[PDB]
Amino acid sequence: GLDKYLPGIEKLRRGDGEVEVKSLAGKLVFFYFSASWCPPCRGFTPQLIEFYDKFHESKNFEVVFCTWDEEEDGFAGYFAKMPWLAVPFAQSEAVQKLSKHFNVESIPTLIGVDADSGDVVTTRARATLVKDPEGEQFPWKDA
Repeated sequence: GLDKYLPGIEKLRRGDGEVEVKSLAGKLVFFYFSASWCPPCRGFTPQLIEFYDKFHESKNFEVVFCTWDEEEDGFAGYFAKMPWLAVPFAQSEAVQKLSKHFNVESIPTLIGVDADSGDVVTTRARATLVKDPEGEQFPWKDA
């Protein structure tokens, strides 16, 4: 399932270390495309952090930060402010290929996929989360 979006990446960053991609078995995985240079990312990121802290365990999901920053030296500080996972800066080419696959043209963007099947669940979670902070309509499935 995730093999198609993150081919050959067995580990993702978490805090100061790494977690195995296999540890996402069974979860809904959101790819969060954002960057330190993105103005609207400033006000959206804290709304996603509040939703994640409330529901990542009870609604069984994970968030994987996919950076659009191009300065390697700002990655650590920007990701350190997030509580979830990240594709490492060195694997930025995988992030750019994923951005094209999902037709991401602006950021912030939040795409949810089922880890086991790889099926796309929602492509509009940035828009739907701000109108549903309590996740009453989660996982905001695409038609």
